[PDB]
Formats: sequence, C-alpha cells, structure tokens
Amino acid sequence: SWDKDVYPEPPRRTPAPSPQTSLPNPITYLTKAFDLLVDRPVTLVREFIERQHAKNKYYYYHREFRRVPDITECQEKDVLCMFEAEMQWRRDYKVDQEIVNIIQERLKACQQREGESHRQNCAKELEQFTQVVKAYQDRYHDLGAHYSARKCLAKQKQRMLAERKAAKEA
Amino acid sequence: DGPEKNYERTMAILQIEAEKAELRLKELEVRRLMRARGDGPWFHYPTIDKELIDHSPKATPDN
Repeated sequence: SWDKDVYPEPPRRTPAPSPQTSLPNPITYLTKAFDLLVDRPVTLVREFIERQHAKNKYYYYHREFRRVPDITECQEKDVLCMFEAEMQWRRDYKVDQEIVNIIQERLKACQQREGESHRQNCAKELEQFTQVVKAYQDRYHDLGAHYSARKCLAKQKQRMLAERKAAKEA
Repeated sequence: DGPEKNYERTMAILQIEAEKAELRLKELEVRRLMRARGDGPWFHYPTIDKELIDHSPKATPDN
C-alpha cells in the first residue's frame, strides 16, 4: 500500500509455539473464534465492495510542478519573477516539513518496534533524524511568521559569510 | 477555481499593481523637478502676454 523504502521495516521474526503445559491456551481458541466470527464476515463485506470498485476504475494523479528560477535569479522588485520564485519556495518549504515528518515517523516506529533494545538498535534512525533536523533548522529556523524566500536567502548568505570567515582564520 | 487560473490571475494582478506603483513613484519625481525648475507644463504660472504691447511709432521717438 506504501513504499517500503520510504517507510522501511526490518524482516519480522516470530518464534514458533513451544508449549510446556498440558493446559489449553485460551488465546488460541479466542483467535479461532475471532477468525470465524469477525474476520471472515468482515472479509466478505470487503470483497463485495471491491467487486463494485473494479467495475468503475478511474484514476487521479500526483501534481508535478515544473521548476522555475529561484529568488537568487530575480531582479530586485521584479514581482513577476519574485512571485513565481516565492511560490516555488513555499511549496518546497511545505515539502521539507513533510520530509522531517517522515524521518520522525521512522524514528518513533523504531523506538516502539525495538522495545527495551531501542537505545542501541535505533541509532541509524536517530542519526538520520539528527541530520535532517539540522538541515531543516539551517534553512528555515528564526525566519519569523512573515517568512519569505528573500529572508531565507538573507539567512543563508549570513551563514555563508560566517563560514567563509572561519575558514579564512584557518 | 483551479490552481493555474488563480496563479496566472495573480500574476496579472501583480503586473497591474507593479506598473501603477512605478508610475506613482515617477510622477512624484517629475513633479519635484517641474516645480523646482519651471520647465514643464505643470507649475507653469502665467506671465504677461507680449501681444498686448503696442509697437506703433509713438508721439515721442525714444521708446
């Protein structure tokens, strides 16, 4: 239903039953009851609905935005170019918010999945989360409620000047 | 309305408003120059019309 590369999960390892008791397992009989009384009627309703769905197959599409010149290429006060660049920057900003949300979802799923071993086994997710948050912070943090591609550029150039100075003093 | 129509309608709005904004700034500068120098159609205050002068020979010569 979804891309396994975007939202990965490791292969699942379930141990086999290994009873060391002669008493019956109540969960095993409740499981069989659940299958007969809940799952099968639920599955029958769903298969009828999907049969109706197959008679009327129609599609929707993911919208594709051509790339347009950035705010760096816009002449000062040229609103026609600034407008398209500003709109593009706003779309990218929303996309980067959802990229962070994907990485946070990976991290939280790993924490629950790994149980009492999360601190060691979720290191790779923790590292990826650390990096994307740092990149996201560099791009967009401290812009304010009236953010813009102009203010975003002003921040990058301030960061670039601080990095150029530090490299020079070395 | 679809996103394209709103988007390109916005650009049409921005073009009109940017052209008006530039003209408003140019009028202020033209008015400043015309008022200071007097070489334009605005702030042209009247002077006496030279067609009211009589150029006929007069009763006495020196004039």
